[PDB]
Amino acid sequence: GSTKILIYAFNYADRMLEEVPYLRYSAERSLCFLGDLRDPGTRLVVITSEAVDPATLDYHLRDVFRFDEPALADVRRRLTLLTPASRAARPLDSLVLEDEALVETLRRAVAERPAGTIVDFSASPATDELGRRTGATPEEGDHAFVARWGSKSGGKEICLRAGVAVPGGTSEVLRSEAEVVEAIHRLSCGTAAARRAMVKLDAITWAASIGNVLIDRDKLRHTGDLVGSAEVIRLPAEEFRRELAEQGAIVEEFLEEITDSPSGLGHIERDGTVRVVACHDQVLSGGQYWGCRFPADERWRPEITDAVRRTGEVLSGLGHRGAFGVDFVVAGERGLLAVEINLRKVGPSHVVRYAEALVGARVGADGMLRGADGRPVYYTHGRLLEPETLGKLNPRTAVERLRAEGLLYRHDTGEGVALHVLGALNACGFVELTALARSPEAADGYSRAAQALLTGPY
Ligand SMILES: Nc1ncnc2[nH]cnc12
Repeated sequence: GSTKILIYAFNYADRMLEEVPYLRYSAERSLCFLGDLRDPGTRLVVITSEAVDPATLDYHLRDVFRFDEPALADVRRRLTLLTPASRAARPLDSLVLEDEALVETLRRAVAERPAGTIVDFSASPATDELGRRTGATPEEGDHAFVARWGSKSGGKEICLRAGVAVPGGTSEVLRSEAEVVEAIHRLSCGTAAARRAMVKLDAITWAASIGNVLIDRDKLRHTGDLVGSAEVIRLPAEEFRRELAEQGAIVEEFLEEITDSPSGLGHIERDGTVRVVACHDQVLSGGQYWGCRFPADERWRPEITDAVRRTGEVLSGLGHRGAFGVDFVVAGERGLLAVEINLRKVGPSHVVRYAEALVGARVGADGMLRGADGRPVYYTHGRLLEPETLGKLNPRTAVERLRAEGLLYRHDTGEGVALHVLGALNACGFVELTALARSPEAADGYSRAAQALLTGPY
């Protein structure tokens, strides 16, 4: 007997939730986990800031996970969908916590079963609290540890230990502007049209590209002040300063010529067993990761895998259980350098789950997914937001459109298109789409077709 409780709240996004609006519908991502209901024992609870739409659920059941009609009723019986009483735009976990009754219910559910697991994006105070107060152990909670080691500096240190190539820099916090300046002027330079330095605020709260601040050294050498020579600062200066004071930053060289930005995804079992889950080729694309592709490029896939494994081992030693992410850059002829470490699930993870479900099989060998017949599988995954055109659709409508023009993934052919986060369609005009084909080009084409279908009238 298992009980699993799904709260895929984006907690590390304190600002973005109040900006990018389709975020409230983020939790829907968790619907990739329904595969678990294949075990007669597993019981799932889904929590979203906004109610999952019956249509979406139906799609997932039939056209995604391909449940046989006999068992389907049973599967449905072992699934519950719940919404916090708060409809304020805040991290989902927090909202859940605030609803005492909901928490109580969750606890009761957990008790009812042998085993409790909480399924989350990043480990957070709120998630930890929930775990404590419900008797479910977060699958990816461990807040203090995360704080310690998912930080920029910590990540860098881990990378170094692993023997994974990092960009030239220290792994040392810089609690003052002077320190930062010193760090900047003590670097690797290297021939660069516009030689640059980058200061990355150490906290994990600042994940991705809000913390990272970039200064061209020329400007500095003339004017002593950090925020006088900032070529890219996305923080209110004052706030940045405060962060520096209180949490600080770490100093890394800005690699100029970037061709690809691959990603590596790792899982530690509780017995330390590290698994290379997958490798993709993310495309920062303004950092909003408007998507990604699988598998990674043939050249650096194998290389990446080994690196990931090493990192995983290191993390296990350190004592991290759950899931880790390594973000990379490819720097002209200089090669491949690990830039980020993430102590949390990452975008690709959820996509990968869905992909696996579609295929019917797990990632495969040590790398590269393959269908029943053994033939390789390639997917393209994109976030698309078009208030204008998509805001006209509802989940059901979209699904039927996909079915009509034979765009929807069919299991008999082994190629097509599956959507995610369908609830955002009507409300924010947002959707994820993933496209699977026999060749990557084919997959891309399919994706394009889908886009065309959905972002036009009819
Ligand atoms: N050193 C670096 N140069 C350029 N972009 C980066 N993103 C993260 N680290 C970077």
